[PDB]
Amino acid sequence: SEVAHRFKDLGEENFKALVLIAFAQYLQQCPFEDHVKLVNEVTEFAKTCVADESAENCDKSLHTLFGDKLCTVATLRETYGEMADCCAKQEPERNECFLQHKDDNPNLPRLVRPEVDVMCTAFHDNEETFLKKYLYEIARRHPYFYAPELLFFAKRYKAAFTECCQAADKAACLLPKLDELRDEGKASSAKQRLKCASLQKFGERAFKAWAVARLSQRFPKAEFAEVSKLVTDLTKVHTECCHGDLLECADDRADLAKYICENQDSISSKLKECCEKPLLEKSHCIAEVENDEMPADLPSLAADFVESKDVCKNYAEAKDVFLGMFLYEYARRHPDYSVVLLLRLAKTYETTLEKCCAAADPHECYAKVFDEFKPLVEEPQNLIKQNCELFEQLGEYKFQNALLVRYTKKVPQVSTPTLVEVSRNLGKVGSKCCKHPEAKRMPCAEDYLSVVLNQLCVLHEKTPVSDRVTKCCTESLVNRRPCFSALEVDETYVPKEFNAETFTFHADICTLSEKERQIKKQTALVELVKHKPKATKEQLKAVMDDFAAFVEKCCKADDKETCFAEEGKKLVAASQAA
Ligand SMILES: OC[C@H]1O[C@H](O)[C@H](O)[C@@H](O)[C@@H]1O
Repeated sequence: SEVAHRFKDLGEENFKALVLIAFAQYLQQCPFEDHVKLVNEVTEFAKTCVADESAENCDKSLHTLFGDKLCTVATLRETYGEMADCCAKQEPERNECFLQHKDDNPNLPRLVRPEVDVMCTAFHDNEETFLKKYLYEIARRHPYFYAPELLFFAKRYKAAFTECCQAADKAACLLPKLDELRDEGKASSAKQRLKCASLQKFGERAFKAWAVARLSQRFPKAEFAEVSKLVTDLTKVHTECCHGDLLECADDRADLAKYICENQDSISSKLKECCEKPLLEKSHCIAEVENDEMPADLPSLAADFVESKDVCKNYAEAKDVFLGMFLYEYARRHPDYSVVLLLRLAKTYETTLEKCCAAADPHECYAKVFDEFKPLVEEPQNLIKQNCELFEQLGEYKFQNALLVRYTKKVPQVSTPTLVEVSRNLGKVGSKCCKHPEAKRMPCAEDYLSVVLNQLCVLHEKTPVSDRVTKCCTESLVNRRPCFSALEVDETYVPKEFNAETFTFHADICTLSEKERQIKKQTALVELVKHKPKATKEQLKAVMDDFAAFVEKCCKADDKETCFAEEGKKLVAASQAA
């Protein structure tokens, strides 16, 4: 009995939370009460199966159990609809139908959070319900969230409410903490979102390589066989999580932590404190842990990978292990290299041996492989230093606007809200990365940009509009950033006529958070660039300043939104001209 097994290992509290997540990610439109009903029914059934593994139905697949349980609700169509596709299917075509229907941008209310007293009132009232509702809302808005890590979020959320609904000042306590969690939430969601796209669109060989690269950077004293074994396990975990199998994913993640913590000596000397932690922190910790120190004596690659004969024989005899090995060996030596870079290098090596070992003088044409690495290392470095340079003059917000123009120019067809979200997360690289010394700049930055471009890739995927986005997103995961880089303003694109709509604002702008005000400015800038990509000196900065000044005047005009509408016909015309 699999469900009974997943009960025992996980315990009831984590069991229930995981189950709930699974339902809200499968059916994001569904109200809270229905999923709760479904969870308790599943827990109730699972308990009997721990009571007797021969009890009727306990032998069935988690998929069948969850699917059946789901279909008692999904079939109601003019309310749901296309999940009544899936309900008329049988396993395993149904599970895939559920997965294939995940929505990275579902038309759901953005959650405004109410005032603190009320929130604290809700927590003390029934704190189990409050937590469940927290999971419910995040999971359905992020159907690919690293489900085990979402438990950890819930844990810290609960700790914020337990502490903060006790002090002198509720809001001063809690609101900062909820913000730090909303910040990490977004990043964590996007991090996992890329892992699932590696697996789903490029297959496990691609993921495995990514893994070897990254774990070798992290665990460089560890031998290749130890790395391979962690890599097999890490992949099994993510493969399960990206596929909706949350239960096994949590269970296999705990096991992976047990394993790692018992073998610290073969692995890294930084695990000390992660391994002292409780179950959830423990995994979270490991995943976040800084690189171990490099083995001080390390021999040059050349001996076994260029100078040697048997290069071609090893290549052919065992290509996957030989290539893993190159990548491990080169990875452990360059924690100052982004993972996308190192996989780029390793693809370059392969292709070279490919063509070279097609024997005329193999030992010759592949003698200068490392020669091809030169340009590949330099392209990122220059862009990183340069964009960090541009950021220092500008700061985060002004750095965001520059990107906004850059990428809207690049791919003008992409929805406005998408551009704004993407460019702002793109600008957030400067804050996270340029702070660092060059030792840490490139991984930080180019790896971060993978995450953010992958966001643009999936958001755009839902309703495709620009052939250059689709092309860069399909082409090759490893190449995505360069692909977007090499792109320049679009000639094909027929500039947008013009809207009075899109440049008249309303008096609600005078009371918005600095955050929301930025987003509104940016939204208008995109729309601007969309109207005039070809032409765009400083003439954009003139227009944006003409907007900001009408906004200064109109927010101090104190009337009933009148100059927003009066000066709102005035200036719409004026900006097409200037
Ligand atoms: O991909 C994230 C993972 O990284 C770590 O190496 C551990 O494998 C795991 O517990 C964590 O989830």
